[PDB]
Amino acid sequence: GNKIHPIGFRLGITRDWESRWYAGKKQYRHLLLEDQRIRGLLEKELYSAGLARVDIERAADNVAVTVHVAKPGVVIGRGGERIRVLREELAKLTGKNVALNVQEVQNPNLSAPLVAQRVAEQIERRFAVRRAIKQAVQRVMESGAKGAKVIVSGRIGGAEQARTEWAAQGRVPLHTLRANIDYGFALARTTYGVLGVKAYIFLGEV
RNA sequence: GCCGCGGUAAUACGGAGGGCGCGAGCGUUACCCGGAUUCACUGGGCGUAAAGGGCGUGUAGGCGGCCUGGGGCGUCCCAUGUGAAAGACCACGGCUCAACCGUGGGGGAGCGUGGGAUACGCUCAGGCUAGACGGUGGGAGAGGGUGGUGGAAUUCCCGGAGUAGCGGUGAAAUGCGCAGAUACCGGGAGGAACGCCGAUGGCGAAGGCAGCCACCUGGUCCACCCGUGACGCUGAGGCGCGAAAGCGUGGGGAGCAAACCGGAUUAGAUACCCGGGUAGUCCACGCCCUAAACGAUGCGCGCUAGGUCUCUGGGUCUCCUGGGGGCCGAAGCUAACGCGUUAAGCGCGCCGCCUGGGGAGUACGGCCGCAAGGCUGAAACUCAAAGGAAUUGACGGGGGCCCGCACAAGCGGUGGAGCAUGUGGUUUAAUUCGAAGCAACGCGAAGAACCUUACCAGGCCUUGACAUGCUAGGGAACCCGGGUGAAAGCCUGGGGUGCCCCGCGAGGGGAGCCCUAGCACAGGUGCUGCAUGGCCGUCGUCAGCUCGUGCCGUGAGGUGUUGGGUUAAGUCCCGCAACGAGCGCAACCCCCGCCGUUAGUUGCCAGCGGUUCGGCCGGGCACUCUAACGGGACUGCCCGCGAAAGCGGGAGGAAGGAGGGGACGACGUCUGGUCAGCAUGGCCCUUACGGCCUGGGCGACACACGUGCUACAAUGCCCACUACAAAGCGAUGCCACCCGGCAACGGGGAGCUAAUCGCAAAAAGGUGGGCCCAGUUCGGAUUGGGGUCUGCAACCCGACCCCAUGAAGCCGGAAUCGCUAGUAAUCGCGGAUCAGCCAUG
Ligand SMILES: [Mg+2]
Ligand SMILES: [Mg+2]
Ligand SMILES: [Mg+2]
Ligand SMILES: [Mg+2]
Ligand SMILES: [Mg+2]
Ligand SMILES: [Mg+2]
Ligand SMILES: [Mg+2]
Ligand SMILES: [Mg+2]
Ligand SMILES: [Mg+2]
Ligand SMILES: [Mg+2]
Ligand SMILES: [Mg+2]
Ligand SMILES: [Mg+2]
Ligand SMILES: [Mg+2]
Ligand SMILES: [Mg+2]
Ligand SMILES: [Mg+2]
Ligand SMILES: [Mg+2]
Ligand SMILES: [Mg+2]
Ligand SMILES: [Mg+2]
Ligand SMILES: [Mg+2]
Ligand SMILES: [Mg+2]
Ligand SMILES: [Mg+2]
Ligand SMILES: [Mg+2]
Ligand SMILES: [Mg+2]
Ligand SMILES: [Mg+2]
Ligand SMILES: [Mg+2]
Ligand SMILES: [Mg+2]
Ligand SMILES: [Mg+2]
Ligand SMILES: [Mg+2]
Repeated sequence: GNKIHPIGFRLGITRDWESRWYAGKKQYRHLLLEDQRIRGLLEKELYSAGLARVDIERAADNVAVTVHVAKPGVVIGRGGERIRVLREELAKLTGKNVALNVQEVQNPNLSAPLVAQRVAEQIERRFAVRRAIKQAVQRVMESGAKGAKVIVSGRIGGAEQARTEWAAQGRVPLHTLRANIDYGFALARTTYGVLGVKAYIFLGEV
């Protein structure tokens, strides 16, 4: 057990807060809680799309919600009827009355959370783990970026023994509180147990 | 069949499905050949894996230089006879094919006879000298045997001199000394070995061999080319030689020393250590014959780079030529290590020997011995190995280097006591569960009176305290009373249905919902963290772990990452078949150090006038502070050591060589922790391992330990007065101020959503004074009694106030802990959880 979360270790600099807004004292908790709820819905729904991150800004009964996807068309929908149900379904949950934006992902092949879920899926589809991995890695590696690295839990293949798979190219400096490394964790339910998927992606500098 | 497969995911057991193979057959068992170059003629081996005979002498035998000529045995060639048939090969043919059978055809090694060749081998004769042996002359030598002399030292005896201890050991003791030892001087007897030279050397067939001297004797090397003329190399059997030990007869016996006698160490010592002591070690003759008898490498001969050191002879002599010993190395060899003209290379001759480990060098037979034993030397059985060299790593009571409060130096403490808190044991109806060496034990639990709580008893509910959905039925939302009850819950009573569609309307249908019943199912802190994610601990904040390309190597891998130096560091320098790069190290980030800019409802007579002199008001942002940005140390500067890095010192400076401290914890280790945070695979429970409730339990003890607090006192303790802080906290809260009460605190009550109100006095400190060394104005436990507050409730189990009681305790056994600075020690204040609170954490 080691290696702090590269994100939170960088929250001060090269990386920000998924929920930026103020309050406190007697609202925070209630308000904060409110966030887990949305993120709750957006995640169980906009999956097949590529939920990458969920920014949530606030200014008193006026939330933001800016879902990050790779295939925004799925979030949107036919002509945009589904961004009507979600946007509306979100209210039946929070009467705060908020909007909902959707920013496409510039080559999801560079979004940790995605580079992982990608892998995740493959695993659940019973795909050689060692490959999906080496595969994903090269992808990132091959789509710009100066460094990538994917890690997969144990039971790789339903092995009776809890193993670990590696693979990783370029530079990936988790200690350099400046590097600006994207992180992401994909869980992998499976007939033989649960497998965790970690993906780091290193982009430029500042 | 070999390797193995099965201990709760088995492609290796059993069945199913499927699939491959082969098909009137397919498997099996046994035996022969093959694979097996694993008896090797074709086609192997012996330095370390199994394998060189301990050495020599030499018999049978095998092998044999150069030239010419006879034979022409081998050998080769031609002819021919034989080589029946069947089978085999081939062509053709018959039974519808084939199998099977018929016809014809081919070849055959060997052997007989005839003829031919004559290179090579055999034989014969003749001749030579390049092998070998002899001769001439020279050299070195611990080669051997015989006799004899020499000095040192040791022990024993005699004399002198001289004491009280000597000797011995990790310490000791036995032992020896006042019948005087040891230690010193002199003299005498005896045995054994033989210093320095001496060596990395010599000689010998091996074993083995060193004081010197003489004598008898072996071998050997060189120079000369003088003599013989192939006379040669090997060598089964035989014979002889053969360390030490042991054996026989006899002598000798100084020292040493099996056995044995005591001493000591040890849990026990028939052992390592110590003091004695026999065989023995010694010599003679006789016997034994083994050995890591090792170069672990048979003998001889020819051939294939060098260099370097060394012994010995010749030499036109620090150069070349011969013999011997070592080192390093060409080609080559080798599994590698390594070997390499002192080959483990290239070749030829001959000899010995191996053919998996264990059983066995054992059993039996035989030969040999005085005996101990020796040489020759199996199998049954059994196991899949035994094994060799080298690579990585780990480990060592191995070594060099080197870090960390790791040790030491030092300060305070723990182990003693009272208490607090955790843990074990005891125990209990239950005292829920986990954590266990460091890396469990005030740890999860930043808060157990109920709740929490998962345990225990008792009462009680079952689609349930929770999620989506189905079938039949009544009524449906929901709100308010009553009875039994500890509560839960069970039983039960009355207000009250609208919502959409169709219908004059009664009324019917139908959506969200409630309830009985059946169902899918909830739920489970119920096992498994050796099925897992997740997160954490830990070696380690240690300085390391790797990758690419190239190079080395059959290969595993090595090289770079080692080496010298430097560093907090695989940090940096220089070197180097490596050149780089990644993860880590560093830097980036935060807080504290000086400074500036920005901003002043913080702050100040600092500058000014008014004052209820409390900066209160005017006013001003200077200073303080506030919080943002930014500057600033880089060994940059000077001296000096160094190749360089880097190191010592100095200067300016708030700050110096990473300015202090954070945050940050590599590839990996441990089947490390957690299925009780959460997640999830499998197993298990579903009138119950589900759920509610009250009460109890998680809080007991006569015990032990851990982590703590408070002390045992006057470098103190009590009272009065009075001074300086930081960091946090506060609406369903912090509470100034007054009165009340000794007080806890109650009642009234202002300000504050808070740099500019409150929690707050900070305490140690300072000032006056008291106590006066005593269990004492030290210590506060325990207990009695009263009382306040929180909370529905404080018996089991709260905190607090007041009086009374005032205990253990006079500084802690073995052992053990933290800390290198603003740290340790010491003194308070704050917060999280939290009604309150056992926080001395
Ligand atoms: Mg054969
Ligand atoms: Mg062989
Ligand atoms: Mg001849
Ligand atoms: Mg003939
Ligand atoms: Mg015939
Ligand atoms: Mg002749
Ligand atoms: Mg002689
Ligand atoms: Mg001979
Ligand atoms: Mg003898
Ligand atoms: Mg004798
Ligand atoms: Mg004697
Ligand atoms: Mg051998
Ligand atoms: Mg000469
Ligand atoms: Mg020589
Ligand atoms: Mg060599
Ligand atoms: Mg070579
Ligand atoms: Mg023997
Ligand atoms: Mg016998
Ligand atoms: Mg051996
Ligand atoms: Mg070995
Ligand atoms: Mg230190
Ligand atoms: Mg010490
Ligand atoms: Mg104690
Ligand atoms: Mg330095
Ligand atoms: Mg370091
Ligand atoms: Mg760092
Ligand atoms: Mg375990
Ligand atoms: Mg407890």
